[PDB]
Amino acid sequence: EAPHLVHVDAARALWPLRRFWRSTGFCPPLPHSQADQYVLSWDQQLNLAYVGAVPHRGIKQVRTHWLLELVTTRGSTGRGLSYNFTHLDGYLDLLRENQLLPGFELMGSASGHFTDFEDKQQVFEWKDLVSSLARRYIGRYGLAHVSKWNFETWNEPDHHDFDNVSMTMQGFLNYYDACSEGLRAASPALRLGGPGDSFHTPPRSPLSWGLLRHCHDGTNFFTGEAGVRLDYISLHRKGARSSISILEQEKVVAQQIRQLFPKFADTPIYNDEADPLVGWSLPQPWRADVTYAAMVVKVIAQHQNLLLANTTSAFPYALLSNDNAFLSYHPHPFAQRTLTARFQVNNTRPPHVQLLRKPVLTAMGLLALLDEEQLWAEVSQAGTVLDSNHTVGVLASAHRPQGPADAWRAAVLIYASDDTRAHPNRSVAVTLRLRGVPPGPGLVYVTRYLDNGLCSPDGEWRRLGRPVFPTAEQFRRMRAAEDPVAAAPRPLPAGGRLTLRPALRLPSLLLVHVCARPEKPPGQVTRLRALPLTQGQLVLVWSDEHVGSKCLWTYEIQFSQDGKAYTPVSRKPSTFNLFVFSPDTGAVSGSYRVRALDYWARPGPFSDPVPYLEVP
Ligand SMILES: *[C@@H]1O[C@H](CO)[C@@H](O[C@@H]2O[C@H](CO)[C@@H](O[C@@H]3O[C@H](CO[C@H]4O[C@H](CO[C@H]5O[C@H](CO)[C@@H](O)[C@H](O)[C@@H]5O[C@H]5O[C@H](CO)[C@@H](O)[C@H](O)[C@@H]5O)[C@@H](O)[C@H](O[C@H]5O[C@H](CO)[C@@H](O)[C@H](O)[C@@H]5O[C@H]5O[C@H](CO)[C@@H](O)[C@H](O)[C@@H]5O)[C@@H]4O)[C@@H](O)[C@H](O[C@H]4O[C@H](CO)[C@@H](O)[C@H](O)[C@@H]4O[C@H]4O[C@H](CO)[C@@H](O)[C@H](O)[C@@H]4O)[C@@H]3O)[C@H](O)[C@H]2NC(C)=O)[C@H](O)[C@H]1NC(C)=O
Ligand SMILES: *[C@@H]1O[C@H](CO)[C@@H](O[C@@H]2O[C@H](CO)[C@@H](O)[C@H](O)[C@H]2NC(C)=O)[C@H](O)[C@H]1NC(C)=O
Ligand SMILES: *[C@@H]1O[C@H](CO)[C@@H](O)[C@H](O)[C@H]1NC(C)=O
Ligand SMILES: [Cl-]
Repeated sequence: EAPHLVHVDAARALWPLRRFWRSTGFCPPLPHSQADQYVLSWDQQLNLAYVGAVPHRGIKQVRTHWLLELVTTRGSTGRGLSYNFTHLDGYLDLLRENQLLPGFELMGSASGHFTDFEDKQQVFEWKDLVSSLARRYIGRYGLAHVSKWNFETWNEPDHHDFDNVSMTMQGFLNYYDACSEGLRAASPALRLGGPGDSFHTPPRSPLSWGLLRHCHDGTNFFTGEAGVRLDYISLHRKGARSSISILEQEKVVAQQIRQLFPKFADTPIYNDEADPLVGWSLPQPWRADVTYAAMVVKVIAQHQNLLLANTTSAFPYALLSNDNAFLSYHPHPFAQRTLTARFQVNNTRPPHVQLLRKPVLTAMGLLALLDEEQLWAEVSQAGTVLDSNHTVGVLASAHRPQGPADAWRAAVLIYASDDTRAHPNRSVAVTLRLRGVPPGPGLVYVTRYLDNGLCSPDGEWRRLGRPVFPTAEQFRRMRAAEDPVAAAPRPLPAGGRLTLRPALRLPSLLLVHVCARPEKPPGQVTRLRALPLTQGQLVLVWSDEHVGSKCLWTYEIQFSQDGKAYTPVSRKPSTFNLFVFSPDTGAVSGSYRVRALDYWARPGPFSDPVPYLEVP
């Protein structure tokens, strides 16, 4: 078989490249009124630390169901009604602590107070609850912050998961007007969209189409004004194992909306559950490893190249979210649709929890390296040009430099993916010809590579015999496979051109990073935290907000016990903003500090030191 040729032209920055995929989401389990226990548990604290640690704000939003089950009430409609926001504060603070935003679905019953969206008193109360919420979080976080949040309707109104709430077609419309007026009363600057459903062919999905008809033509329950604002339209379409099918289904719904509701011609569209396959909890081997990670990249490449890049349609697609922040269950720690693999290690005194970063999470780190301009690229095989609707594709970006702490970069991400199918004995020959690299000081390139043989913690877990309660040693062995294989910085050839011939597996991901040397070294690591795991172990997590350049080789972690000299912690190169520290001696009490190391072996300054004393 002829090699796949991938040509990238760094002299042709074509149009902006938006990072429209920086979202995840989850649903707490039953009973929903106990969402607080799932959402504020140590598991979730760890889980969100991992979501937030993807570098360069690679994941921004966490679309969370049943947020309003986190609010309780005192009194009643008649004698005076009060809200207790404590558990909601807890969860929202937890997101903020990890630099994440909620996908704020206005979903739940405030501990069973709201039962009927056609009851006029209830609709008026809802409006005030929504204003109270917004005003509260505007005061707690600032208007600039909260006005970044995608407030959204109840999830999947056409799927009837309303617990004991009666939400008719009319009810849903009243509920919507209360949301819209509730938020508007707090501030006209806040964003609301919906309905978050399939938009199946009419007469199906009637609440969804209903909502659009209501906002476009109906009358506001409170003001009586014609038309109600709708800032974005969110749909769900999953691929039933096909990547390109997600896009095909989207184009069909977008077309129907464009024709039926002209006022909505420019209204941004979200697919905020854009998963390969419906049913997060169904174990699938491909969800465990690079198969799913490469498919996630493939789906994003298809959106960028076949939808956003230009088109006849040029339809206003703004967000894609893989709904994958759920926590996994025994006996399927790795094979559920989750960013992390959860191990409830019950045999320690006391029981504890460990998470492993799955390849899909790691791949979000690769997408995070993409910069703000798209470069011209073209994939071909035997002289035939292949668009991203094929097993091999590419996404290539460039960065226009600003300060002395910055310089030109190109990021080239290549995927080899047959959707949900792995091909363990296939090898795909690729010839990458990058040309038109502008001249610049100290031009180097670094490669990062993911496949199932080298970077699958699931694979390592199976090689160890799938231990249900892995040992500390066995966890170390599993984690050694979390990061891509990194190759040390190499100078670019003379002349402006780079050509590589990597052999890709199916699936695999390859990121080729080309950087010119910024004048100044990296910035400081901030917000370092040390969180207990169990006797002998902790997780370090930090922020890269002030680090500056994306041309990072690793973070150097240093440890000092007894005021004694700081000593580097030996480990794989990694740009992930979190590390599980589990030394063989078990010695973890002391101080820690972390700094960025760039592609030219320059350090940024150390974080403030962080004391840690193990409670015995
Ligand atoms: C170390 O210690 C750990 C504790 O610290 C131990 O941890 C425990 O491990 C167990 C695994 O061994 C876990 O048990 C398993 O739990 C899961 C999840 O349970 C929860 O979620 C369920 C699903 O909720 C979704 O769906 C509903 C709608 O149906 C929604 O309302 C939810 O919002 C949610 O929706 C999202 O997700 C779905 C996908 O599921 C999406 O489709 C949606 O769109 C959303 O995104 C939920 O149903 C469960 O609710 C039950 O339990 C509640 C109390 O916890 C209770 O209040 C509820 O009424 C309900 O109770 C009934 O059922 C349970 C049994 O589940 C009974 O005990 C109880 O008496 C009631 O009858 C819950 O909220 C769960 O799915 C698993 O169940 C499957 O497998 C077992 C067999 O193992 C069967 O019992 C089940 O019927 C079910 O069947 C599977 O297989 C069937 C055929 O085989 C087939 O029908 C399916 O294929 C199906 O998969 C397990 O029960 C336990 O959760 C976990 N504990 C904790 C705290 O984490 C750990 O085990 C230990 N380690 C070791 C090694 O010992
Ligand atoms: C992506 O490629 C697939 C695979 O070739 C295309 O699927 C075919 O589309 C044609 C219409 O031009 C149908 O006649 C075939 O039935 C489809 N494939 C089957 C059955 O495997 C698909 O059209 C392409 N999609 C996009 C958006 O380019
Ligand atoms: C709000 O609820 C929490 C959690 O149950 C509780 O600890 C707190 O005291 C409550 N506040 C009031 C005023 O009741
Ligand atoms: Cl999936």
